[PDB]
This record gives sequence, structure tokens and C-alpha cells, in this order.
Amino acid sequence: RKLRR
Amino acid sequence: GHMFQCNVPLGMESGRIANEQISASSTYSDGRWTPQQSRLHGDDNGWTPNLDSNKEYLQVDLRFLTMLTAIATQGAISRETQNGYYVKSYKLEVSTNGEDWMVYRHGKNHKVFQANNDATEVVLNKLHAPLLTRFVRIRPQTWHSGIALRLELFGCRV
Repeated sequence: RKLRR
Repeated sequence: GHMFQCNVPLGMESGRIANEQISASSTYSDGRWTPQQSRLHGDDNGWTPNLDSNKEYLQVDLRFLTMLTAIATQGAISRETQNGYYVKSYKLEVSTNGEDWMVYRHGKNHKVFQANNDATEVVLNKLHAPLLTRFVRIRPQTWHSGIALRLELFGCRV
């Protein structure tokens, strides 16, 4: 689920 | 009484520097690291390019000819992940007209500015002589984890 910055 | 000194903050953090005068070569695609978030002591991440490399830059347009004496920088803690980012060194580019750009030099070679060792503290760098400019670019050369930038410029307007 989209590794967040 | 105190006389005037050319070393006042020019607008980042303050507000005198409008959102429209700040831009970048690119920005992270999720939209959470825009150039408008590079204001010193901002509490919403900072600026991050679309790709981490030494060709990206943050740009500020002072809109007028301005004496530029020093640059302060921080990294940023990710609001989303509590991860810290910071630029460890950068070059400086300046321009009066926005099209002819001079890379700041110390002697025959580009001045490489040493920057931050963490994501929270301010590192201030002075220029060896005040420079009269209107455009400023910060182009990172090294960084920890990824490029993230908050910024302040110091000087006076003529």
C-alpha cells in the first residue's frame, strides 16, 4: 500500500 | 543605538517570501514535499525532488535585486513515517535575470557548502562576500537517506 516517504 | 546590519532574514519562515516565489526542478510525486514546504522551521515535511540526485534544485526568486550574505538549511522529519532526511552538502547558483546562472565559486572551483548532520538543527553558512542577486538555487550534492530541505536566506534589499 505505497511505502510512504 | 544599533545601526543597520545586512543580515536579516529575507522571507522564508516569515512570509514576506510568497509561495509563488519558491519553486524547484521537480518535487516528490505524492505531493507532500512541495517547494512551498521548504520554509525554515516548517512543521510539514520540507522540499523533496522527484528523484534524489545532484541535478535537482530548490529555487527562490527574490523579485528584486538583493544583498545576499548567508544561507541557513535544515533537513526534515517525515510527518508520515517519522523518518529523517537532510542535505549534507550543496552548491549555490545565483542569477539576476533568471536565465544567466553562475555557480558560486570560492577560488577557481565551485564552493561546496557543508550543510546538515541531522534533520532538526539549523546550519548557517556565510558567503565570503555579500552577493547582489535576485534568484538563488540550492543544488544538493550529498544527503542522508534522501534530499529534504528547509531554508532561509539572509541579507538586505538595496
